[PDB]
This record gives sequence, C-alpha cells and structure tokens, in this order.
Amino acid sequence: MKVNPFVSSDSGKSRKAHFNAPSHERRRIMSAPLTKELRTKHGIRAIPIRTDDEVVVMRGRHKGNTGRVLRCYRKKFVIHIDKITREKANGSTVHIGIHPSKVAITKLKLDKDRRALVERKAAGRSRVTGIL
Amino acid sequence: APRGNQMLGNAHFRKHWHKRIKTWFDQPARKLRRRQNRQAKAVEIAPRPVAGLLRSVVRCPQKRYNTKTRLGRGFSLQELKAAGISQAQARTIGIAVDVRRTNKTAEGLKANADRLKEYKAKLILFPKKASAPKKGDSSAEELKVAAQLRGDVLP
Amino acid sequence: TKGTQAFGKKHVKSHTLCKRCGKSSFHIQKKRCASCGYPDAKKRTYNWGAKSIRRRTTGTGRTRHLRDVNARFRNGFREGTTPKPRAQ
Amino acid sequence: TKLKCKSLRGEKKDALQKKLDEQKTELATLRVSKVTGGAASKLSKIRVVRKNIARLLTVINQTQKQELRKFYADHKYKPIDLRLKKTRAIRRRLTAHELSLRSAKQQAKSRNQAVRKFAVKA
Amino acid sequence: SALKKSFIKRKLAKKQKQNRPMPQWVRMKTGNTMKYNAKRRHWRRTKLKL
RNA sequence: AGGCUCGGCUGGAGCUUCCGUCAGUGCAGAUCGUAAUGGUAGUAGCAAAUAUUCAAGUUCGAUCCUUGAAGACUGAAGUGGAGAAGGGUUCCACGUGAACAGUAGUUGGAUGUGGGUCAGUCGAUCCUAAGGUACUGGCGAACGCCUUGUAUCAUCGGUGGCG
RNA sequence: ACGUUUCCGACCCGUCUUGAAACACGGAUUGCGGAGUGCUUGUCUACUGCGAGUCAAAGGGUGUUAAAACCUUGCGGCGAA
RNA sequence: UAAAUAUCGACUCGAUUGCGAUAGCGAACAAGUACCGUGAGGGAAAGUUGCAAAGGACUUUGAAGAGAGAGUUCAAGAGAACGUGAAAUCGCUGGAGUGGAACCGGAGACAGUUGAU
RNA sequence: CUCAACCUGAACUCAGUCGUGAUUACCCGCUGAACUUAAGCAUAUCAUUUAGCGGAGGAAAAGAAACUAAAAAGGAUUCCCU
RNA sequence: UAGCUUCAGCGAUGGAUCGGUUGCAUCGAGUAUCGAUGAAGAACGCAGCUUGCUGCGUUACUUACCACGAAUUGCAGAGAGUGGUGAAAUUUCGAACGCAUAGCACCAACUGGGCCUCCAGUUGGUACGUCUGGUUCAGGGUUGUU
Repeated sequence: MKVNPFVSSDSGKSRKAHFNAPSHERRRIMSAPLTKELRTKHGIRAIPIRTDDEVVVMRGRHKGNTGRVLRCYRKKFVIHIDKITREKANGSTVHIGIHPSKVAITKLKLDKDRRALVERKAAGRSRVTGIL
Repeated sequence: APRGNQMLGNAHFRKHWHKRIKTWFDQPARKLRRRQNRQAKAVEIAPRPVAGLLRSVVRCPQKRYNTKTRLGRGFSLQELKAAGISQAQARTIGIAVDVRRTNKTAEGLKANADRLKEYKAKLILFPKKASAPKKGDSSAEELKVAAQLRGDVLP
Repeated sequence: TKGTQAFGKKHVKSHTLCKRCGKSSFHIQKKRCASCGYPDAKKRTYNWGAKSIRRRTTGTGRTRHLRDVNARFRNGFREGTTPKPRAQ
Repeated sequence: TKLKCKSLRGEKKDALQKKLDEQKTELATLRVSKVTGGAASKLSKIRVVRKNIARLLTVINQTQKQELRKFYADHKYKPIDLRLKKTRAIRRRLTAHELSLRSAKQQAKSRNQAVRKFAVKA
Repeated sequence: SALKKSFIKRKLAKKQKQNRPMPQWVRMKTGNTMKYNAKRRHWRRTKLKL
C-alpha cells in the first residue's frame, strides 16, 4: 500500500495521467524488459525502448518473431517492428503495432547518452541490491 | 395544526437559514493543524516552554465560584515587587504581567508571590553569550539538563 | 396592423457592435452598451444576473497575464538571472 | 538551414542585420513559390526560414537590452522598460532598508528590553 | 449595404473565412471525431445579427 | 401472491448466497416530464396573378435546362433600367451525387472548386441643424447625477516693430 | 398455458361523490424518469449500557491501513426539592 | 499591533457508503457552443466498430445510390447512423377463425406440449 | 511712485511620484423591499435579510477598558463549548 | 378467394436496458500572486496542406536558455521533440491617455522628394486628478523702503 500522501491511488487520476502524458513521459511509459542474457550482461532489468533496438515478441499472435524496431508511435503507445506486417486489402503492407511491454530487448542501440543511462541504472541496481 | 397533548413548538427556522449554515466536518483537521502549530512553535522557541508565559493564580469572581482558583492573565505589579522581580525582568524572563490587576488582600498577594518564587527556583537561565557567563546565570551542568516543558507552566 | 404587415418596416438597427465587449448591444442613440456599460468607466454586472456574471467573468477568456503571473510566482518573481551556463 | 544562436552571439550588429535581410529575402522567395504552385519540398522550408528570422531577432534584442541595462545600471532613474517587472503591489511595497528603519525609541527599547533563553524544570 | 464601414467589412471577411468545409485529411487523424464543419452558415437561413 | 428456479437462443465481462445496517427502493393514470410510434391516410390537399405549342440539342433519363419558329402577357404611376436601408458573397466561371428547390430537374440565390469590387474629380472625410455629451459649479451615503445657462469664468489671439 | 370451438357468467379503468358504465372529468400507443423527504425541537413506545447517577462539550494526549480507533473533565447538561 | 477565526473565488493537491450519460454541473463530446431575442437575456441535443483499420482489394449488373460474389476478422447478423439491441408500430411465409365490436373468468373437447422403475 | 518681503491664488508637454479598472467565496461602510407567517390585516414577521452603491487583504475587521462585576473579585482583541 | 383478427417463425422501425468512465457532486489540506511596466474582457490575425476547438501575437499552434535524450505523424517534411522556464518579445480596442469614440491633429527632430515656406515616411511626445520641489507670474490682501 502507498504511504506517500501526495501519491493518488485514484483510478481515474491514474488513467488521466497515463492517457494525457506528454511525449517525454510516454517515453518512460513505453519501457521493455531485457532478456535474461542481456539482463545479466548489462546489470539492468528494463529500459525505455528506443528506435533501432532489437526485440523479440513474447506474447500475442506474433509470439516468437524477432526484428528491429522501426518507429515508436508514442501517440498510439505502440512500436512497429521489422518484418511484423500484414497486407491491406489493396495489397499494400502495414506494420502491426505491438506494445513494448509484450516484447523483450535482445540488443540495445547504444550511444553516449544511452551508455550513460545504462551505467546509471546498473550502479543504482548494484547499490539497492547490496543494501537489500 | 397541533393535536392532542403536545409541547408548543418553538423551532427558530422562520428565517432563510439555508444561507447561514456551519458544519464541523473539519474538526479533526483543525485539531491536527493546531498540534502542528504547537510543534512548530516549540521548535522555534526551544528550549522555552511551549505554553509561553507563566500565568498567575486567581480566585473566580462571583460567590458561586469564589471557592475555586484558576490561571490568570499575569502577575500584578504589587506581586512582582513582593517577589523581587522588576516588570522588565519579568518580561524578558517570560512571566505574564497584568498591568490592570491590583491586590487588595494579603492572602491573594502572597499566593502569587509564592508562585513567582517557585517559578524563579525552577528557572534555568542560559548565558547571553555562550562563551561568557555572567551573574545570576545558570551553571553548565544545569543547562545540560534543560528540556522543553509541555502544557501549562506550574499547573 | 400589428404583425406581419408591421414587421416589414423593420430596417433601422437600434443596436450596433460595442468596442469593449464586441456584442451587438451598443445603443446608437443612447451611446451606451446594454451589456457591459461602455463607455461607462466601470463594468455592468448585477447580482440578479448570476448566469450573465458567469458568462462574462474572468476565466472565460484567455487570462494571458494572470497565467503568466501565476507561472512566475512559483519561483519568487526572480529577475535578472539566467539558468546556469551549461551545454547539451 | 537552422541557424545557431550560439554562433550568432558572436556577430556584430551590421552582420546580424545583413543576415536578417538575407533570411527575409529567402522568405519572400518561398512565398512566391507558394503562390506560383510551388513544390511541397520548397514549401517545407518556410517554417525553418521563419524560425531563423525569429532567432536572429532574439539575438539582436538580447544584445541590445544587455547593453542598455549595463548603461543604465548606475543611474538613479532608469527607463520604465528596464525596471523590475514584479507585481504592481510588490513594486508599491516599501523597500528593505525602509522596512528595517527604526526610530530612536524603538532602538532604545531593543537595547534595554531583550528576551533571554531559558528552560523551566518540570 | 454597398456603403459600409471597414470594421463591418472585416467582421464579414472573418465570417466568410470561417464558413468553409472541413479539410478531408483531418478525418484521418488519430482519435479524430469530427466528420464535417458543424458550424456552417447559409446566408439566407441564419443571419449575422451585426 | 408479490416473484423465483431451470431449459433453449442472442450477448460478450461481470455477477452472487447468507448475516447486520442503510436508502435518491417498486407506477397505469397526475390535460405528468422526456424520446419514439400508430389509426386517421396514400386521405385533406399541392385551384389567385390569361398560356402555352412544334422541331431540335445535351443526357442513362427532359412539360420544367438550351437553341430556333409560333402564340400570348407586363404595357413606360412596367413583370423594364438603376439606387437608399437591409443582406454579406447570395455576383461570375467550371463540375454536381446525395440533401433542398412541398411535381420534376441534365437546371438553381443549393452544393464542390476557383475568380471578382482599382478614384485628386463619385461619396465618407470637412460645417453646423434638432439634439447629445463633457468641463467648471452645485447636489449626492455612493456608483455618479443636474445645467450647455454670466450658472461657471485668471478659458485668449491678431497686425506691426524688434529679433 | 394470451390457439380454435362450445355452455354459463361478463358494461372502462382512476377519481370527487349519497349515488359512475354514465350524456361527469383524465386516459391514442410504448419505453425510461416520477411524488411523506432532510434537519431542529418535543412526546410516547421498543431495544441496549450504567444507575442516584448518567452523558460528557469544546479541548488536550496519542494514533501513519492519522478525518478512524484508544486515553483524558473541582467545573457543564439532564436528574436527585 | 501578530496568533488563535472565516473563506475553495484564484493556484496546487488528497479523498468519498455520492451519479453512472433522461442521472451527475447547463455542459463526460468543436458547451455557455449551435440556435433564439433589437436588448436586458434565454440556451440545448450530442458518450460506445474492432485487440489491431486489418475500414471490405478484385470480379460482376446499373448512370448512380445500391446489389450479387469475394476478402479481413475470435466474430461482421461488430461494415462506418457501426457494443448490446427491449416495447409500441410494421411487412412477409404457414395454420386457424371471421352475421352490427373485440377482449375476459369458470368447465370440457380438439390441436399441441410433456413424463413413464 | 521705485524696489524688496510675506500671504493668498494661478500657469506650465517644468523634475520625480502616486490614484483610476477588474475579481466574489470570506471581510469593512452604507442603502434597503416585498412575497411569506399572523389561518383576515395595518404594529409585528420575513429582516436590521434578496436587490443597489462603495472599499481592502491573505485574511479583513476588532483590540490593550470612560470593561465585567459586587468575590476572599476578574483584567486587550478574536474564536469554540456552556 | 380477397380483406380483417389471431397464433408460430423470420425481418424491419426505434434506441430502452445492461456492462465502464480521462466527467460531475461533496469533504478535507497547502499557498497568497491582477492593473498606466497597461489588467479582466473583446476583436482580428498566425500553421506547407488545418474550418472548429486548443495555443500563440507580427520573433504569432511560438524564439532564447536549462534538464532529458531520438522523434513528429493524417500526408508531407526535415542534437529531434517534450518538460521546466530565470533572457527576449508580447497586435488593435478595452481604467484606455492628443481630441473624439469606428474619425482628424498638434509639437519636435531625422530621412526622401532638387532646393523647401509644400508633401511623404520613421521615431519620440501631447489624457484627468493629485503630492513634493522648480520657473514665470497676479492681487493696495498685510507690510517695509524711495
């Protein structure tokens, strides 16, 4: 149970915040878990997903498929993955949106900022796990 | 149309009373607020007593109550003079002064004089400048025992 | 003859657009707005017109300066200072 | 393309004016392209040019106001637009020194009467 | 009237701009609910009380 | 008896026994509120302002749109040509499928897309009329009101010289 | 059993009214909404606790599943003349 | 001349034995909006496809609306006015009755329904 | 009659300030009804209240006795219970 | 036969009911911040395509700076874009200020018209009341001096 008097356990408030969150907050909301191997490799559990990452679908009708994430449609709270597509009536091809919480990251797109973020998360995890 | 044996109605509700309504739904909130204010004042004025100034002993005015005593606004000038405390010294030491009250009876004067004497006995006075203590100033191991008093002073 | 015949003679406007409130309630001959009271220095509001007060009160517009002041108050109306000089 | 105010901060007044003129000329050309059936690729540059004009004007005004503030920093009376824009009431408030002012009687009372620090044993 | 004032003409110009069908591509936006301009005005049916 | 259980079909995410306790707790009516729907009924009716006909064009489609021929009407205090108030794009061109044009419609003051109003001489602008509204002044608990008047009133500006 | 056919019975409900099937008023049909309530003050009654007592007010102390619960009254209300 | 006091009008927060789209603010939605009145002012109705538009390619008749196939989909009888889809009212197919009302209670018969270690 | 003071009163696009207008929940000063109840109605009641005018703040106002009272006396203002 | 009535099945018209819910109602808590440095409110305008709503003001669905760190999205398109926000900017009406109130006019400089007494443009300024001081004044109102 929450103890912070300034954190609301109101379902309506939670839903309103979730569905009106700005882009930078939707970035945090659209987080995906690392696979077991990558988790042991990097020391972190989950990270805000990013374009050009590599993931594997863990649930749904496309479970088991792998590919690179093309777009993070934050407005629609979904990510488009490479090769995860269907055909419209006319024949054109459309990517199927997948919620990042239902995939697992297999490889991180790392740059200066992403490396710094992963280092921060790993250090914090080490600290808290040592304390626990 | 009252019928049978009744007590004649008396309710005062013929005014537009719906415009003036007061509820007490904030009673516990007010209690918590006053507790918080007391805590803040105690932190601000520590180690001085939270209640504040010391109050005098009084006899309730009328004969219906004159067998009881209660706390007063302060100590009269006669009382301070009898206890050997100046008005200014009382003000800086934390003793309420009732500039309006006057003593007409030795017993009433003496009760409050004894109260002042007991308070002076219980008083602990810190150095004005911690480095250099002066006369009348309390000793160091006395100052080490100083603690904030809660509730009325000399209840 | 009151009615259809008399309604054909209605071609002279009695009210026009007001400079202060933009409503077509400015009486030309009286030179006064029936809604906001222009050109009276003060504003026309009556407590019996609760709905009118609600319609024309503050907050029904933009409140640009009020919102700006509210935003600036959050940090103590600090002026003459800039964020710490940094980079990316 | 997109200018950098970090770079613009080093230019002079004449250079900034000339760059503003060039940006305005480019914007006029883009408006002509808009009216004469211009391509979407051309029309997509209008926003960039407008924001570049905005950046140039921002730098110009910031530099000018900094210079004027430095010039008038010491004058007793300053131009109305260089004074502090707090709330009207805050401006009408008494100054800190005036609030701190005390009369001779008040100073004497402070000297003589001074509350001490004490504790009362329970 | 032919002999009008500039500010009346300005108001009429804004009303003319406003009276216009909604763009078709707006209906494809995510979460869009509008299906047409619901504030269209016909000169002969609804009159501007200027 | 108030109602209840089960079966079959539809539906797609909640529901429920019993114990206490609480209530915005049960509808046929109130010319009840609100929304929807019937018989009447393919019925009343679409009848003032003299009137249309022939051939052709376009069209999937023509009493009604267009062309030509004929026959009539307003009859210059017009069913003509222009303006003031009012309207505000209804103006013009090209498309038009649905709605509207109480029949129809290929047509439209409808609808979709575009275009269109050029002034030293036409007006406003300028002068004052009836009248309005300020200043002072007075009144008024006050917002503000009253007078446009020797009430009030120290209300200025013109030639010239000098410069 | 709201199917058909026989024998017997069978006037349209609500309402005011001495009296309604009424040539008295409301009601074309269906869905949904729709009217003895809240509070203050009395009184009686039923139940519960204590009982010449009982309830304690504002308040204070405590309490972090902290608007709750728990503790707390020379004094106050009612009762005891 | 501070404190204890009043007050959600403004800004920011936490809750609820409250309402659940005729309810709850008039307004869950381009709501003080559309619209109405010269004016003061008056003032609505309007929530819901699907997990995902994958929003029905293509063939065929028609000028077109539209229809017949087909495809998508857990599902389209979820097809855009799209969750569910009641009553009133209405059309069709089959059966049965039908002389200036029709309905109804009691009692049989017929048709029909249902049960039989 | 000359010049110089003071007093009173002016003009200044003279130097530098300040006021106006909003907001309504609370706050301060004025002005001020009737419906209604009295089973009628006029005093009375509604009510020193709707409505109207003015003026502030984060609180406002009040406030350090020309007080309460008649004890063996209390001791500014504000607020709560009684 | 048809029509009418009725029963069973099927289908229309209609939008009740059920199922939640970024909405509403009420309770409680924390804070004190409008305006001549131009408020509240109104009008007009601003986007590549965007009527309305929302946002913004001619730097106009936003500039600068700082934090984070890869998007926006209907189609295009090319340290992103979001958040904070201390710098800059903030149109016209509006207490609304030159006078009037949907119009016209005065002062100064500078620039252009060739020169300029005449035009045009730009900039700055000209409201009411009031306080302090300044300058120039008026009155046998009182007084002194020649």
